[PDB]
Amino acid sequence: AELTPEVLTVPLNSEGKTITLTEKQYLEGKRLFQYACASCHVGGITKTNPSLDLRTETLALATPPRDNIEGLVDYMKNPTTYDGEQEIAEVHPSLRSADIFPKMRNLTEKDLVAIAGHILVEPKILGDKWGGGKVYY
Amino acid sequence: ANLWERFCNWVTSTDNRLYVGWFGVIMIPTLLAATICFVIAFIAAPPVDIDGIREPVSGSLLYGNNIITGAVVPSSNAIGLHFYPIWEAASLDEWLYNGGPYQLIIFHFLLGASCYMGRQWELSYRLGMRPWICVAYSAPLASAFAVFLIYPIGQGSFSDGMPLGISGTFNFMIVFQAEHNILMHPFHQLGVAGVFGGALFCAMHGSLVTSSLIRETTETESANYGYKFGQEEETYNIVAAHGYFGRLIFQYASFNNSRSLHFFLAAWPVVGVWFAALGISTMAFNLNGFNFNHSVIDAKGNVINTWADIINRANLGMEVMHERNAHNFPLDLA
Amino acid sequence: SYPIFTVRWVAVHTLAVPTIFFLGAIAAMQFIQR
Amino acid sequence: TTGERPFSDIITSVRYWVIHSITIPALFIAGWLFVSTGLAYDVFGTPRPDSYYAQEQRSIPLVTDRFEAKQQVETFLEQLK
Amino acid sequence: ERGWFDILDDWLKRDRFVFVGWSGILLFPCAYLALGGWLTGTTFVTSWYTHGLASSYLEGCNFLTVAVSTPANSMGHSLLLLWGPEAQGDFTRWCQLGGLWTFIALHGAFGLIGFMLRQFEIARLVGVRPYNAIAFSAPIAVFVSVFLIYPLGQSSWFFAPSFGVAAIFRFLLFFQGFHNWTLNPFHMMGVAGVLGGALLCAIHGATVENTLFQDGEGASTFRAFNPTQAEETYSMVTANRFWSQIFGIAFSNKRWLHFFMLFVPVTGLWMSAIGVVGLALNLRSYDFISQEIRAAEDPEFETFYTKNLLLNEGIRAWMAPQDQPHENFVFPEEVLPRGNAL
Amino acid sequence: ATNRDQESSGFAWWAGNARLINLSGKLLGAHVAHAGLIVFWAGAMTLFELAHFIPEKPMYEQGLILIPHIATLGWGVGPGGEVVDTFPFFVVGVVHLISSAVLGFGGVYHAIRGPETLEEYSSFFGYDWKDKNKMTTILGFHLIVLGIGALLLVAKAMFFGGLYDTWAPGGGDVRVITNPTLDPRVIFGYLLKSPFGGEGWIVSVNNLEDVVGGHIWIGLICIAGGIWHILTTPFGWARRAFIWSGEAYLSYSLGALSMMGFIATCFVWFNNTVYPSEFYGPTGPEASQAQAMTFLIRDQKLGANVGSAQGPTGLGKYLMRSPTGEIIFGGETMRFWDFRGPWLEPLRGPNGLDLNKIKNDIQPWQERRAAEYMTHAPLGSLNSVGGVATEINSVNFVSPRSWLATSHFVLAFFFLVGHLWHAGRARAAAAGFEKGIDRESEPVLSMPSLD
Ligand code: CLA
Ligand code: CLA
Ligand code: CLA
Ligand code: CLA
Ligand code: CLA
Ligand code: HEC
Ligand SMILES: CC1=C(/C=C/C(C)=C/C=C/C(C)=C/C=C/C=C(C)/C=C/C=C(C)/C=C/C2=C(C)CCCC2(C)C)C(C)(C)CCC1
Ligand SMILES: CC1=C(/C=C/C(C)=C/C=C/C(C)=C/C=C/C=C(C)/C=C/C=C(C)/C=C/C2=C(C)CCCC2(C)C)C(C)(C)CCC1
Ligand SMILES: CC1=C(/C=C/C(C)=C/C=C/C(C)=C/C=C/C=C(C)/C=C/C=C(C)/C=C/C2=C(C)CCCC2(C)C)C(C)(C)CCC1
Ligand SMILES: [Cl-]
Repeated sequence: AELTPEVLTVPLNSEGKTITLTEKQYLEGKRLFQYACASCHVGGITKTNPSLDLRTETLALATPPRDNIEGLVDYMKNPTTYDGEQEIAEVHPSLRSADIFPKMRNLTEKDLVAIAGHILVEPKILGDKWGGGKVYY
Repeated sequence: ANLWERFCNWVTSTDNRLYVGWFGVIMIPTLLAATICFVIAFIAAPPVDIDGIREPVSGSLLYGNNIITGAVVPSSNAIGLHFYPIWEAASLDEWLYNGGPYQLIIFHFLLGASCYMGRQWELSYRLGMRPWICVAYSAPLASAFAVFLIYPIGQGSFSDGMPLGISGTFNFMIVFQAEHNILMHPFHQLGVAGVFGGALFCAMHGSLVTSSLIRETTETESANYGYKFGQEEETYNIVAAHGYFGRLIFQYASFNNSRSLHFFLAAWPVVGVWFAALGISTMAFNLNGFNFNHSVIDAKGNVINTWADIINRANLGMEVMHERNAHNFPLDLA
Repeated sequence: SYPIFTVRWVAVHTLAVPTIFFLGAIAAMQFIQR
Repeated sequence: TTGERPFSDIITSVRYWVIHSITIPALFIAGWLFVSTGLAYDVFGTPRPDSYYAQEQRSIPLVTDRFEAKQQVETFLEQLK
Repeated sequence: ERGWFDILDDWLKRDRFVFVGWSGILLFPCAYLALGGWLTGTTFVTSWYTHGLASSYLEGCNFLTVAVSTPANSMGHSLLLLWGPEAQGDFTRWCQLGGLWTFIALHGAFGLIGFMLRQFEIARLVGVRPYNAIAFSAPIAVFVSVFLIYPLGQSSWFFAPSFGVAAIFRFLLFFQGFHNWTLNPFHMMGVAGVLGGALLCAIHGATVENTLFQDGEGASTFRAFNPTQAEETYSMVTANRFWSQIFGIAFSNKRWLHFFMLFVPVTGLWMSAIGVVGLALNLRSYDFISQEIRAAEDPEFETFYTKNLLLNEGIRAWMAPQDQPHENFVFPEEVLPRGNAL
Repeated sequence: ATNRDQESSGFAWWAGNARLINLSGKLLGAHVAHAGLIVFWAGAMTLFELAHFIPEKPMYEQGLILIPHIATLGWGVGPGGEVVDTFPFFVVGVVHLISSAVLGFGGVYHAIRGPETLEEYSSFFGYDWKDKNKMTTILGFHLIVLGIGALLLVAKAMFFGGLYDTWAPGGGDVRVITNPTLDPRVIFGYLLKSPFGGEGWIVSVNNLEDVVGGHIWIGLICIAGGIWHILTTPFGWARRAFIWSGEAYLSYSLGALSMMGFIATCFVWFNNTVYPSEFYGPTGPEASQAQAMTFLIRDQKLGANVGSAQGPTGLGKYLMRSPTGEIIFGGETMRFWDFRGPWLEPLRGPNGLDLNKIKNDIQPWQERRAAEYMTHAPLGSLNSVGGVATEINSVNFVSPRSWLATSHFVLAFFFLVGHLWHAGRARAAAAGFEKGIDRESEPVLSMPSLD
């Protein structure tokens, strides 16, 4: 088995447009996710709130939908609760709250795409292991 | 010859059947206290709420235990590292429920056994010996400190100290493996080399010396009568032992200096047990064994399991079941 | 004065020869990428 | 002593090092090439990073019969496209 | 009669750097092949088709996680000869099927026989009593009972220990979860013999080193000893008084002392081997029936015995699907035993 | 080759540094060369840390142990411990590195070029181990130096910028210490506190006024005793209690260092005042309390009444009582209720955690701080995989508190063994039987039998 362009092709937006990432983007996304996110999201779960994971099925039923590049990039700028009702920048890392989450200060737009791409590709590789927790270790 | 000098000369006298000495002045009352409480508690103490969740565990013989399952149960998790002498309880009944006896036993034992180490130094001084037998004893002593004192300090509670029992020991070992992966820690691995190596060299030395005993007896008597206590001459031929073992391996892998041979016998298990002790004491601060979970990844990124990942599955089963009613939040951080 | 090819010579080389070959093989593995 | 030449004698002799400054790196390089040419994989039957699984399967090719085990492995090896 | 047999005998027993002997004909090929098979397998050979595991340096494992793994459960107790009906002479298939495991275990067994024949052979030539060989019976009893009898009682070689560091750790943990082996009094005696052996080793070495006679002037006491001196290099009398006054009792017979140092670790290993023979048949010391009757009926009765069984049940349920892939265990999340929260 | 083989000196090569015992000039070189090694490491390790330092990451995510020591002194950091200027880190590194060359130079000179003994050369720098007056005078010099060292910390705190104060109102900041605690009941009362839970002996010091004032007392005490030991000579009761030899003096110091290493281990593990969690990461107790706090916050937002939620055991799922009545977090963290920290104390009332403050006054910066500390608990593997032993690879993290505590326990342990080794040997050598028992004079043969 190999990391092919089919694996690296993910939804760009909600209207069905796809984008194909390079291997370099995927690997940059993995590194940046470890840098900025894995301390709470290792393996696709959420240590400070295990009810919400990063499975694509969970992302698809968020409001607005987060199962695509644009939704995830927007989430990293201005995160909301799962129902979209509240803005949680003050307690979740984002570009809007880079002053209080200093690791977000040196992330560029291109970085957000790569992180987003990593989150969407990894479940295609790991299956249930992504977002599944210790049961699937 | 005043009364203080008379007392000092009796304390330090080399003619007592058991040497007392100044270390013995502390050792004797503390070991008596710990021994007497241990025996009474092992037989008759009521169940103890080890984990502070009002779930008392029965450790004594009269409450349904045999020799293998019985234990003096560590003191309550609600106490943590607080000092809990008898006079801090409102009653003996309170003190027993909360595992008071455990604290009294280990604090007196650790004191007495540290003084037992000083006493080994002390008598060697009075008899004209070299002084380092106590250094050898520091290795088992350090190990007792690790499981009764250091690990409680790092984890914040005497309730995670090792219980005073056979099955309680095993429980401690299993939970330790779940939370620190001690099998994958090089200091425990050095410890295993210490005790396996010590057993190997023990049988080695014994078999070699026994194989080269000089014929002094007939076949109808024990060869042991061929040695007489205090005789000037050696009782075995070290040249013959060396000639056998040097040919078993090769000449230069075999000792011919009894002093350096006996030093090696001393150093190998002592050093190994120091590392085992230091393993417990550093995993007390959560610097754990090697973690190779999901270390091997294929080209696509599938996880390729190793034996380390199978160990992890075992450790998870221990993790999720230990103290089944004691955790309310998802991370067992201590 | 001394011989060159003894039993000891054979024993040394049945161990030493594969060792060096294996260390070269394992050194090469450190550069394999997935 | 048993009559062989002392080791300290041998390994401080120029002739020892003239011979072994060649034989030792030659073996090391032979070992390196056994791996770098990929021959080690094929001799012992060990998967490369891209041959543990087929592209979409996630099941182990576990051997399950005693006497047709050889054929089972060969079948698993075909299915790698 | 000085025929070819006697001339061969002469050559085999020459006093050379590495003694050979008649035992060497068995010992040297079998030891070398067992060791070469372990290094070959841990460097190059996979466990993918037998266990679903990577297990060689070639695959990315390190010194702790490489192994020569046992064959697939479906091989049963097959000898797995290279020319047998499973591999059919194919060296590559043989490696993939686990042939190296029986190769190492069987050449190792005969290697161990050869080493003990060597101890007898050399002892008879030098003129010493054969107590070193008798002591080596304990490592042989361990090897034979753990690596041969135990899997022979189970379903297949698959459940034997695999030859590797982390693989042996898995073996330890399997024995706790499935056999409750810490509870077994034959293991307990083995622990006593091993830890007591280590104790005797340390205490006798430290006693000798700290009751030495001053037989030289240097601060390094090692030089003041000569292998052919007749006198004891340390004081048995002072050692006896020290321990009598520290501990209550002491050795007074130096021949007993050294026989005891043989006796203790040898007897321990032999006891542990007997318990493992029982585990070959699952004849475990798993439970105390009296504890279980009480605990079934009285949900307030709790001991460290019942606590450990819960840990064992976790081990079994969480490791069995990955550790026994041929069984095809599918345990949905909802059946997995779990405490609160964790 | 004076005393440079086993025949002349009586010591084998593996005890070769024992050949230096009565060669004060070479012994001076050994000590100065070694001090240069210490100062070398301090300077070089700091530069390494600086080169590898990303200011946007918390220090404790970057494997730093020296920069946190500098930041704690008030250099390079501002409000909340944010790094504002890495130049002071550079200076501290460079100056130690340059100095080590001077020390290395003197050490190499005295070791191999200068006079092997100093007694012929200078009676002021020469010494005899058995000279109790000279030994206490050298001791007194070094106590005066140590006392000046303690007063330098006071000077920094009171006159040269202050110290980083994790407790400072507004989230932690550098603060000048204007009123250091001088009341000796407070300073010396720390020394008489129990070392057990909820008391913590001197490890419990929790405010900079007490830290600065204690260094004032220590500085004066060291300078006084330094003068005292220059002017006096050991009294008769002290003469009869001790062994007076080079090896004996070494063994007392090994004992002293072992004890200090064990204290340092507990200081860095428990104290979050002179080891601020902003720089070192949260303590073990801290991260455990932070998990309880985090899920109390989450569940309360979903509508739970956390004061009255009964957990499976019958104890509160979120809150319960300590054995003396205080309201504390529940679950297994009940053992950690002695934890105090700036992010948590605003919720504390006279009776412990206050349910009205919990319902109404939890600020988003507290939820941020508890989520950060819960996810940076000091747990991790030897190969720096962060978290519990069953966690998967992803997070490259071991807390600095674990690194500092484990290393100093190991060092303290071996220094206790060294004390036993050298104290036992010093006693035997003074009495004359460290090389074995005299055959013609075996003491046990002149004693009555035991039975
Ligand atoms: C911190 C570690 C340390 C230090 C400072 C010393 C210091 C000393 N040792 Mg000890 N020793 C040590 C560790 C150390 N040792 C260890 C680990 C061992 C076991 C191997 C020993 C075993 C040992 C023995 C057996 C002996 C000593 C002796 C000595 C003394 C004389 C050495 C000499 O004359 O060599 C001369 C060597 C040279 C001239 C070669 C080069 C040496 C120089 C110093 C190298 C410096 C390089 C450096 C980078 C240059 C920087 C210069 C720059 C700053 C301008 C000296 C005071 C001797 C002694 O006691 O004499 C009375 C002695 O016999 N040592
Ligand atoms: C300030 C601390 C200090 C000082 C100044 C001394 C000084 C001395 N010691 Mg003592 N000792 C100490 C602490 C100290 N010791 C400690 C903490 C221990 C416990 C382990 C000892 C245990 C000890 C013993 C058992 C003996 C001495 C002896 C001596 C004397 C000869 C030492 C020598 O030449 O070693 C030479 C140095 C070596 C041979 C090198 C040792 C190599 C070490 C083990 C490497 C450690 C590994 C390293 C930390 C990391 C790995 C490195 C690797 C990756 C490259 C000398 C007076 C001897 C004596 O009694 O003389 C009177 C002696 O027999 N010491
Ligand atoms: C107080 C001592 C101390 C502490 C707490 C730390 C802590 C740290 N170091 Mg530092 N460091 C130190 C001393 C220390 N170091 C020394 C002496 C050197 C020069 C060799 C360094 C040079 C250094 C570098 C170059 C780096 C670090 C890094 C780090 C971080 C990662 C450590 C790691 O992964 O270890 C791995 C664990 C080991 C290597 C285990 C060693 C086991 C030893 C050999 C056992 C010894 C036991 C005992 C001493 C011997 C007794 C023998 C007996 C016979 C008596 C961590 C914060 C890394 C970092 O993140 O930088 C930002 C990094 O790159 N350190
Ligand atoms: C504690 C360390 C120490 C001690 C006790 C000595 C002692 C001695 N040295 Mg050595 N030396 C040292 C370190 C030390 N030195 C260092 C670091 C170097 C490199 C700079 C040298 C290089 C050196 C040389 C080249 C010579 C000596 C000589 C001497 C002898 C005569 C010196 C004298 O009378 O000066 C009189 C006192 C002064 C001149 C006062 C100097 C004040 C200093 C320079 C200012 C700093 C003071 C302050 C306390 C420093 C704090 C440093 C701290 C931060 C670490 C004397 C035995 C001489 C000798 O051996 O004769 C044969 C000699 O020729 N030393
Ligand atoms: C490194 C620092 C240092 C060292 C090595 C010494 C060494 C010495 N001092 Mg000096 N001293 C010092 C600093 C030091 N002093 C300072 C800073 C001062 C000013 C306060 C003094 C003031 C002083 C006086 C007034 C005297 C000495 C004396 C002595 C000599 C006898 C020491 C003794 O018997 O202690 C043994 C310790 C005791 C007997 C204390 C009582 C025993 C208790 C119960 C032990 C408790 C241990 C326990 C674990 C403590 C834990 C911590 C605790 C605080 C809770 C010895 C040479 C004596 C002397 O001969 O003068 C010339 C003497 O009369 N010193
Ligand atoms: C702990 C301090 C966190 C860090 C660091 C990161 N995330 Fe997070 N995330 C966290 C929580 C507590 C939650 C739930 C928030 C809520 O109350 O709704 C989340 C949620 C997300 C989501 C939404 C998941 C969903 O199923 O809808 C996403 C997509 C997400 N987080 C992404 C993300 C990224 C990309 C991060 C690194 C920049 C990151 N998170 C860090 C906790 C924490
Ligand atoms: C199997 C088989 C066989 C055989 C083979 C062989 C015989 C092989 C051999 C092999 C070998 C013979 C190999 C070897 C190798 C080696 C190695 C691989 C080593 C390494 C080492 C190291 C790595 C080291 C390390 C260390 C240590 C350990 C300690 C000290 C220090 C150091 C670090 C150095 C045959 C063909 C018959 C048949 C088929 C099968
Ligand atoms: C005696 C002796 C010894 C020891 C010795 C020693 C210990 C020495 C030391 C030494 C030392 C201790 C040295 C040091 C040196 C130093 C130096 C030489 C430095 C330099 C520096 C520099 C040059 C810098 C630079 C820089 C800058 C300025 C900036 C930044 C960057 C850089 C870094 C580049 C021994 C053991 C061997 C043995 C014999 C005897
Ligand atoms: C800084 C500081 C502080 C303070 C501190 C102090 C004030 C300290 C003090 C300290 C001290 C003040 C200490 C002391 C110590 C002591 C000791 C440690 C002792 C010892 C002793 C000994 C060891 C002895 C011995 C002996 C005996 C017993 C018998 C006879 C003989 C002899 C001598 C051997 C505080 C906390 C506030 C805060 C923080 C900072
Ligand atoms: Cl909990």
